[PDB]
Amino acid sequence: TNIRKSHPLMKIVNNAFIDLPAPSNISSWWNFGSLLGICLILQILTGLFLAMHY
Amino acid sequence: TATYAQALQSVPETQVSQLDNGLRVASEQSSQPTCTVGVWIDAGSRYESEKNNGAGYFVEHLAFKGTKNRPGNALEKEVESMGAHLNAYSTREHTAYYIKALSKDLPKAVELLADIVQNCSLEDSQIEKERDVILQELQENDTSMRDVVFNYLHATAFQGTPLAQSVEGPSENVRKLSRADLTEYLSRHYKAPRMVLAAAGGLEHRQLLDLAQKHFSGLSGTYDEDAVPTLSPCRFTGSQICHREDGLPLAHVAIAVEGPGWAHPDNVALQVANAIIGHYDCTYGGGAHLSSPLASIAATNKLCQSFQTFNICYADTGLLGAHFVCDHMSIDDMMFVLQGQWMRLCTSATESEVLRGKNLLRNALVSHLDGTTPVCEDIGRSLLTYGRRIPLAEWESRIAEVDARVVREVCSKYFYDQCPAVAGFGPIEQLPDYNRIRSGMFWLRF
Amino acid sequence: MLTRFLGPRYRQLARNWVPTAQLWGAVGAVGLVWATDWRLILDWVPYINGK
Amino acid sequence: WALVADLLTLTWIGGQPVEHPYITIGQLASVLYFLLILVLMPTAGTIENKLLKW
Amino acid sequence: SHTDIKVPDFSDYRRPEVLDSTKSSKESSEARKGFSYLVTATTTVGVAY
Amino acid sequence: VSASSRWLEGIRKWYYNAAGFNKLGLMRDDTIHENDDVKEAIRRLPENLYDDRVFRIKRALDLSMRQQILPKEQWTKYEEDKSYLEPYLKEVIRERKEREEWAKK
Amino acid sequence: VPPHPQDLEFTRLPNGLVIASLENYAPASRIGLFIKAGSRYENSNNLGTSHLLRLASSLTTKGASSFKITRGIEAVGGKLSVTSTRENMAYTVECLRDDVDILMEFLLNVTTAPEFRRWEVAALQPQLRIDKAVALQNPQAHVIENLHAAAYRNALANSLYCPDYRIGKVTPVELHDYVQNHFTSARMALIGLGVSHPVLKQVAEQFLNIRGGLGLSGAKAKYHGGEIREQNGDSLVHAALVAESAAIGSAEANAFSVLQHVLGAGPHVKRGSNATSSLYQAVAKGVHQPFDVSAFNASYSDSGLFGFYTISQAASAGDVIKAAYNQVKTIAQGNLSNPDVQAAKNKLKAGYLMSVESSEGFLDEVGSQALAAGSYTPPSTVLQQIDAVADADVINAAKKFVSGRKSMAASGNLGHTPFIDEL
Amino acid sequence: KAVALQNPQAHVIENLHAAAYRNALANSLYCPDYRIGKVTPVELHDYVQNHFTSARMALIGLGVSHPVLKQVAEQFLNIRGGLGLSGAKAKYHGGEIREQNGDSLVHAALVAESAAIGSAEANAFSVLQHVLGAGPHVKRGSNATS
Amino acid sequence: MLSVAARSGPFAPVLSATSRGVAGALRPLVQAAVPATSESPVLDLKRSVLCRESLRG
Repeated sequence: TNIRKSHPLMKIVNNAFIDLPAPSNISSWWNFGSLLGICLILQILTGLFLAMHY
Repeated sequence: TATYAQALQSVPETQVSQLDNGLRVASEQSSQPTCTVGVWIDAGSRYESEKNNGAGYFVEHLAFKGTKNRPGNALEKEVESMGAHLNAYSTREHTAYYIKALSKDLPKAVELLADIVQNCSLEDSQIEKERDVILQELQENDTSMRDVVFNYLHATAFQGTPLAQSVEGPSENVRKLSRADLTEYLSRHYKAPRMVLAAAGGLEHRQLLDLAQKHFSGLSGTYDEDAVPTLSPCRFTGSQICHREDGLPLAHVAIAVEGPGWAHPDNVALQVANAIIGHYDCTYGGGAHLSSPLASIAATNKLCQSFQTFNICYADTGLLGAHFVCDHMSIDDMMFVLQGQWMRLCTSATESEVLRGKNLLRNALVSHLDGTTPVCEDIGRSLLTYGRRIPLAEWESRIAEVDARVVREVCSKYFYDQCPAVAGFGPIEQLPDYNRIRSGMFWLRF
Repeated sequence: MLTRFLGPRYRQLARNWVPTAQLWGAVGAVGLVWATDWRLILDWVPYINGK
Repeated sequence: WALVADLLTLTWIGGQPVEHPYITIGQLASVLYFLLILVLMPTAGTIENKLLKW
Repeated sequence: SHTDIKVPDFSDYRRPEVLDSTKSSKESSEARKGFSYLVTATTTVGVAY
Repeated sequence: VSASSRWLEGIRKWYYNAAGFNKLGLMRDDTIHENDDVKEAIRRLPENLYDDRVFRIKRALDLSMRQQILPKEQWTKYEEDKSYLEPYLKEVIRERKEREEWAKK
Repeated sequence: VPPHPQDLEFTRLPNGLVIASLENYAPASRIGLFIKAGSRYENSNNLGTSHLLRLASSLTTKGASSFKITRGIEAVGGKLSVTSTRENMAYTVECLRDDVDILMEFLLNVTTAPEFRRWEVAALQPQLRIDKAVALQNPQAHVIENLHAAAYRNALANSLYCPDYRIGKVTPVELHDYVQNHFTSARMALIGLGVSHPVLKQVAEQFLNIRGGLGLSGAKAKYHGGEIREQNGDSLVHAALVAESAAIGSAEANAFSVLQHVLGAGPHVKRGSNATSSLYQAVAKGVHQPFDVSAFNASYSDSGLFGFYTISQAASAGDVIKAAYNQVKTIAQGNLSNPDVQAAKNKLKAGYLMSVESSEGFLDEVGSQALAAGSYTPPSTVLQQIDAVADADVINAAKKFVSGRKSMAASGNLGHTPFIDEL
Repeated sequence: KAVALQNPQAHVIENLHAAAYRNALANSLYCPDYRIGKVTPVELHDYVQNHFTSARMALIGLGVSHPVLKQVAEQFLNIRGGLGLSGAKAKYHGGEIREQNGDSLVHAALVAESAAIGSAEANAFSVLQHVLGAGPHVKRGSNATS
Repeated sequence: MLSVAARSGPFAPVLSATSRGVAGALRPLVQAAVPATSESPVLDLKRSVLCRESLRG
């Protein structure tokens, strides 16, 4: 059947941000989790480039 | 009204007597119109060698098939005709033949028992007919997983000892055993000082004695002397025997540590802890609310179809453990929980639960000693294994003495960090590895 | 609402684990002491006076 | 929101020198932060239950 | 017929304290455990150092 | 009975309206936080109540989504608020405490 | 030298209830409440209700929750068991004598204050299936259940086990109704072992005064006849052949009981030839290899079934059944001895005496007697009763079976099992 | 089997036949439950070998030609080594079978031995069937002629 | 001699709290494990015979 569902890697992705059952309910206050994630990679990404010189 | 305590003092004292022979004739009179009489012999399979093995079992098959005075079929005709019941059994250390009969029939009952016990007409035609029968029995016994697992458990626990052997013997012995082989076994074993004439019911001990002298007179009189061995202790090994067979639908597992044996006072406490773990079967009413954590967790998570603790006693040794039946994917969990309970009891038995276990035992004992048969069997066995008959009042006293400290002390001695004897049959892919079963026999917090 | 854990059984349970909890503290004591070479404590121990 | 506001006060204070008004008001916001969490919110909860017949 | 199943002789592998069918393994259980546990005790002590 | 009871009752009716779940068509017991005791009681509800309870909650989640509310007419009037779950929960608590007493002995 | 025994004490309260007690100075106590609530009381709209009931002896009551019933009883190492037959339900309780009060209370609660809560009942339904599966693994049970469904059109045709279509469908209201209309004073008896009459009678007058059910031990079993067949492949064919005989307690019943022992019931000797068994010898003669045969004798409040039961190889069914029948026929035709009726007599009498040797059996005999006869008959008079069976009565019993409309149930590979038509 | 037995008629007619005959015709069109999973390939081989033979066979063609059929028959359907007659012989017996259910509707069939197909008595039964009444002729009718 | 059940023959089921469930009336099987070849399970989707609450010292 469907690859997204059974591939040992995608399963994760799929069950983490694709098929995951979520409340129809959650509002803007729920966006901060993903923004924290974005803040993290951003600090990692720019932070790295800063270390190639600092 | 009469208290429980008082009620124990009311139980008539078992009467003992000895013939100038070695035959101990013991009885317990009651007012019943019925009774049970019999011979308990210190003959088993723990007494046999690798080639005699199956001997006693073979003799039982011949026992009621003809004596010298009562040929081929007459003995039955007599028992049946008076409405009596003739039965027999053999374990690894004991052999019995007993009759259930109307009290007045006590005379003939005994006269018959004696005849069977001494004049066994092992006629070739029959010794031959019995071999196709015993062979058949083995074939059916093979379908009883439970019987197979305890045989396996013995086989490994007692590796290299006679106690390793099964009662019925191996098929090769069943087909090769000679009359000479049987004759020898009887003479070596069925002799006065190793057998007890027991009875329970409406009889007077005098009567019993009269009869013991009347029909059992003339065994070890001009006998005793040379060729009478003692039993050598049996080494317990602590190992595993896994018979893997995915064709069966439920797995049987039997684990045990080495027990002390018959005479050890430690048995009472061991029996109380067992009672706390108890048993379970899928038809038990009350699952989740059961007292035993094993049973309750077992029932709630459907971790098995049944389980039972046990304490099999042999002279100086024994098997102490539990047996269970479960689905292929539950063996691990079941093992974990069972072990968890032993450990818990070893390290932290609470006081309340020990009273339950005690109460369970008093109820089991008293409930078991109900009716002539069980009592006669208790007289006969007790004399063979205690030399005395232990009055309920004393067992109560012994039970009474157990409290929590005793439980966690006595359980620790036998269970804590000891090597189990493990026997597995069925779809046992998930039966834990021995190392891991052994690791579950102690715990790192303690 | 820790009253759920207050009764005879629980009291028996606590006594049963006392020797164990005591011994586990003996292990942690010596454990830190030895691992930091506790000058203060170790001076009392015969043969471990490496000064 | 008192808790939020009280943190905003704490932010403000921490950005000011340890002098005049600021000391004692800074010490007030402190006790408050702890009173609001350790005692006022738990109590309000019990009262709101009581008010619902719960 | 499952009664023909005897456990193979292990004498070839058994510790000397457990060679006799005549005698209890209880007597030497301590010593046998003693031995193997001392081995791990010492190891941990080594790794610790 | 008198002014006194009415005052407490009206203080209660006031909080109720302020709590504001009734605006979402909910009922007091619908807002109860689900724990072990609560899960079991929800489980013991008979078919009808359990069905109604799910639809109520669905109506609300749906509203809380688009952040709308029910017309005033359809709010759930105090008084008219059925504590359907209460008796079940009380019995579930009453059962547990019995095990808990038993566990002390 | 035991003390002289007590006498059983018996009392009929004017409301119908019976009380019986014996003070065996036993260390344990046995209390049982017997009720005419057996499966024959179910009707076509509520089958299996008394099974589910039989299984709910520990659901919550008023004044005792499930958990308490379980923990309370195991705390003293007591037992609570419920046992049924097509006529009675029998709740028995056991424990050491210092604990009868707590066990008596629990008993009263299970039998008189059951709550049957929706969710506890729902949780319990699957147990019917487990319970039935475990029983039906003995071929006899399906057979005897078919035997009865074939023999009667009524009441006694009901089975001890819930029909499969009813598993999961019995309702708490049906349980309430079954108890209300069957667990009443006039259909009840309270038997005590190790307790005292005044305590029993006190308990009875305080808690067992309930009346508002129905009356007689009958809808009335209509005997019908006909047979039921279940193809199987079990290697062994199981079969039972029966006719209407006599109601329990009537004098004809003891004739059947004796006939049963002439023909032959269970074995008396471990692995014997069964020399004194007319049936086993008669089949032996014409059949050489695996088989068992036994006379069968069920007796109820208003009817009874008598015949025999055979287990044989799929190909020997016909021969085993035919020979077995012919042997009864022989006794019906008058070819019965005197030392035979005597031996049978001695097997019956001794068997009875042995049957009430333990407490479990004494209490059950006493309980059932109380329920079927409203009295207690001592062993000496039962022996006298058997003793009054005459050779011709036994011959007549045999005669009645031969000429009466038959009932057969059989399961296995039936390819060689006769139809009735062909007997 | 589950799909067929969901029409009450099927269990009924299967019981009808098991009750009416002691033989052959008593067998059901569907496998007994105890046999599900137990029929063997050798049994299938044997069933075909002793029943799928020339003398127990007929080859019907629609839209084909006689010579092609007959050619096919003579080339591939010349197999004989089974049994012979259309019978072990159905012994009629009688008696009845009852299945408790709770279906709101009770389904029942009452029958007696009648006539073998093709015999003249069979057409009498066939006509009797229409006098008494078989299926409906009109969508939602009173069934006046029944 | 009432007690239809133990008058050996008809069926009697027993449900229990501590002990295992029973089915146990009268018919053969007894003189059948003798003319052998009588298997039986070894605990197939099952229970357990002889049952418990019978011990010793």
